[PDB]
Amino acid sequence: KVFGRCELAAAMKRHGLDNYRGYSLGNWVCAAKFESNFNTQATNRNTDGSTDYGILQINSRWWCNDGRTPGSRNLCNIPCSALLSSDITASVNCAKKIVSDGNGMNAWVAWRNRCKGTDVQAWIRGCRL
Ligand SMILES: [Cl-]
Ligand SMILES: [Cl-]
Ligand SMILES: [Cl-]
Ligand SMILES: [Cl-]
Ligand SMILES: [Cl-]
Ligand SMILES: [Cl-]
Ligand SMILES: [Cl-]
Ligand code: NA
Repeated sequence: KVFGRCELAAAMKRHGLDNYRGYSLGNWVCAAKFESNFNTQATNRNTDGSTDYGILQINSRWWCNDGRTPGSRNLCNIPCSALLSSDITASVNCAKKIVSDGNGMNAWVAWRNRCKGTDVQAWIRGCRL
């Protein structure tokens, strides 16, 4: 599914991400924008053989099992395919663990380089919610 900007904001809020670990909804929308362009089915291979999955591009090196990332962990206890669903529940639950892990939203390199410190409220501007 390719979400609309407000549609995703609404789904994120419904799944309790709005202000989770102090990160406003616009942070999460901005992260999803630059990670996946709002496409639940986004996958991208990393140089090291791991793969990033879904709306928030969660990496198989740590967080999910794809069966082809030697030496990786699966800390969200989920197949990486579950992170590609049109329903964002699994991606949200896993993102919640990632953002609690110590470095906050810096875990998402696109959030660090493209969202951090910016006017992230623009991402939810005009959304009913
Ligand atoms: Cl947009
Ligand atoms: Cl915001
Ligand atoms: Cl693996
Ligand atoms: Cl699995
Ligand atoms: Cl959803
Ligand atoms: Cl933080
Ligand atoms: Cl709206
Ligand atoms: Na893994």
